[PDB]
Amino acid sequence: AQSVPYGVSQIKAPALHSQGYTGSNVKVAVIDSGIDSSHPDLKVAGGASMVPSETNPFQDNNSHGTHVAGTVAALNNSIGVLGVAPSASLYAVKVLGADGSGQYSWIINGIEWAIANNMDVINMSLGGPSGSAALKAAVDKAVASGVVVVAAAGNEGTSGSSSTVGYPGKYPSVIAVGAVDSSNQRASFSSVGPELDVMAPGVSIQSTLPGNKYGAYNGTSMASPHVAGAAALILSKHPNWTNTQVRSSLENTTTKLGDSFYYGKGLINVQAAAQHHHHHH
Amino acid sequence: KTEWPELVGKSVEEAKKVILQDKPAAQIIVLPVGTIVTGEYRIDRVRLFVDRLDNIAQVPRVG
Ligand SMILES: [Ca+2]
Ligand code: NA
Repeated sequence: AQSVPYGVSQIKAPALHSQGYTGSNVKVAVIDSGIDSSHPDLKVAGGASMVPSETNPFQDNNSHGTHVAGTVAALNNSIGVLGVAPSASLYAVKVLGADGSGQYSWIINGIEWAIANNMDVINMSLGGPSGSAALKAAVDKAVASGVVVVAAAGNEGTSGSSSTVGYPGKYPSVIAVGAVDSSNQRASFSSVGPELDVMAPGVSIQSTLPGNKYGAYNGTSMASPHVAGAAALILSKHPNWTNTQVRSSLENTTTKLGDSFYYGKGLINVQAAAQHHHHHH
Repeated sequence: KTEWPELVGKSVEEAKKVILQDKPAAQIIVLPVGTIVTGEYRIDRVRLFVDRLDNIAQVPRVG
């Protein structure tokens, strides 16, 4: 039997599924450590590796990209978990090696590949404390080209009045996602700042792991693909909506939580986002 | 203890020694400063970001 992880229910993805919308024909690039394409609860449609010493994007030597992919798009069947957008066309864009790290140029090359290959959504469950001009230009180019770009806010917690959101989440063109638990409480590690845009579940999130396994991970890395998967659901119901419109639909229909410094606009609600008329619940 | 600001500018060797006294089961990974990394939270992990001289270039923290 398949299980629906709590976070998929919490963002109201089953309401889209019951309307008949599951992300079909939407192309989502998981820009990350690879995706294990042999997992029976994932279908990987394509991809490319930008990591010089790990040339196979369908081999995930870390596990992180596989877990993130399962939250976006684990298949709807009688096994494992159910993804937010279980019919999405999933692309493994490997820019991180086994140790979880990548050079800025590798991430940028992955973003460029996504643009050249007409991806509809990019998820980046990754970041660092400093930006670069070339990084900002790559994310700005993807957004100018029509791509919805979603990233983890970072796990830097609080630091008085200072923002702790990492890059590329911290750029205005990217939707930065923080983490809440099943009670809608912000996770203590979740980054904060005026750049925090929305929140999604990021505590004890069950998903796919390499070698046909499953497990619970924590992080804004886990929250980001709820929002990337939500963007795919929205585009499957409204295939002509632009990235501008998908982004506003998610922002304008959150359930507001606390102060925006800590919670942004609140928890995403993809049922409300995918209606024509938007308001907060 | 979950952050070590006093270790910035020390050698990676001294940082490892100090962190393992405070947190003996720590999983320490050394990475170049200015790389991009996965955004998952691992309570057992301490990443150490080093400059090209192998000195600590960013405050080590659990995660
Ligand atoms: Ca399944
Ligand atoms: Na942003």
